[PDB]
Amino acid sequence: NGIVPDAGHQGPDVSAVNGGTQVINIVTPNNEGISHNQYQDFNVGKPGAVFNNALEAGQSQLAGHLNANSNLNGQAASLILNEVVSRNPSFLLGQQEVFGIAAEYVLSNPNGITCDGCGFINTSRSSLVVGNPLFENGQLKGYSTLNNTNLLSLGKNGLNTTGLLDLIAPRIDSRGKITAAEISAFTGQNTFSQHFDILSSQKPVSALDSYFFGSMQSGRIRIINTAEGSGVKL
Amino acid sequence: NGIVPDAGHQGPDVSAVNGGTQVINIVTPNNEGISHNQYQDFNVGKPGAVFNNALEAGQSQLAGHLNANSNLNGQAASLILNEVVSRNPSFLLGQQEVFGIAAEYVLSNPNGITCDGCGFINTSRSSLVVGNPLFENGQLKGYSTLNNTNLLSLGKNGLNTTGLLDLIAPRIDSRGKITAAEISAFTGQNTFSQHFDILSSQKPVSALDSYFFGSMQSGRIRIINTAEGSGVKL
Repeated sequence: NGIVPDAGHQGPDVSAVNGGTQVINIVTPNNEGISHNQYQDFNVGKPGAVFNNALEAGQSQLAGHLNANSNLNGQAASLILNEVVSRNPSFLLGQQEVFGIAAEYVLSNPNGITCDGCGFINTSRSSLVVGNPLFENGQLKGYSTLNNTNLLSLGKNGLNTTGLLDLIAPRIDSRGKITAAEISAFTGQNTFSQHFDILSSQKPVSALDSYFFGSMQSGRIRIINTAEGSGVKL
Repeated sequence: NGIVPDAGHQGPDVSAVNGGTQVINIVTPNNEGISHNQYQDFNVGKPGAVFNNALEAGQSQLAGHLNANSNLNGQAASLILNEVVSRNPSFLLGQQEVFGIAAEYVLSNPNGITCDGCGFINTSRSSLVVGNPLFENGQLKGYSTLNNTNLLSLGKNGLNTTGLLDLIAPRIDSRGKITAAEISAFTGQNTFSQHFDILSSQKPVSALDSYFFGSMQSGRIRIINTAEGSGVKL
């Protein structure tokens, strides 16, 4: 029970198959294609987790055979946005798979996110955001790390994906191998568009220092730090 | 005598002022604005070096009062390209200043470049290239690190500039603080345009691994590695 959905309209259906792998029947996407899922707790263990973004039955890598997700009503998500709405931080200790149609993935948790041996399957882009999504008039407008000093931590067992990776947080502390098609890390207290264009920045009350130990196995790495003064240590 | 010009038409006039600071009266720019300077040896010590890109007399930061560079014939360089044509590697242990009109700066040395406490004054962009410039029909076409396995080393005393910085080499080993408006590092065996667009890449015969210790004090960092397999260690 690492993943606990919110009790309201944006809480997805969450269950487990034998062996403990979590299966999330994501909520119906809006007209922009965004499935906005809210959680009281979001954690993934070694058994992993599967997001059902399928319009037809078939074979998932981590959870066996699954039906189509009835919640989709015939249109798959373009973006699976997972938002933790409580004060609980997230720990990602295994693989997350999008079953069915490949999608963009976001986990937002302003309380902190820790990856250690996590990874992403069948995602075009995966973004970890220690911050909150911003909505206006029911549409996703972007994200915010303003007034937040919490950490995106990546542990010794690293993070792997064949897709694009975004790491968005007030500060990042990475100690393992990050493997991705491209890595984009954006640190500081910022607001962002839906596509992680930086729209504004503010100077933190005290330093927000980020640390990258370990390695990065990617053909394209970008690190953008807006906290004037604060550093990027390697 | 850290800097020794080539004896031919692209060798600039090199001298020293009291205290040992080197002064380079760069060669006449071509119609594109490129002053292409060739050297048998190019090294900078603690006293530093000043490139005279001035159309009028005035005060340099490192070498006192200087006349205009008569070699310019009334048009300053847009790019000061310094090319080592021998087998000697380069050591940069102090500041390099463009006196007069701010310009882009390039040092190319396919034998290796080591920075340790080096820096750049009055440059819009400074690029260190462990590789060769490419010319066709007398015009600069870009740069090459093909078939080269040599190192761009940055030592414990680091590198500072208020301008843009490019680090171009088969491999980079950095152990100090790099301070720049933006840092772009491109590793592997590549060809480049004049503006460091990657045009081609080849897989090295054996691994070309790069290492970034220390820190990077810059709002925008990009690291592009084309050596398929080889890593970026932090």
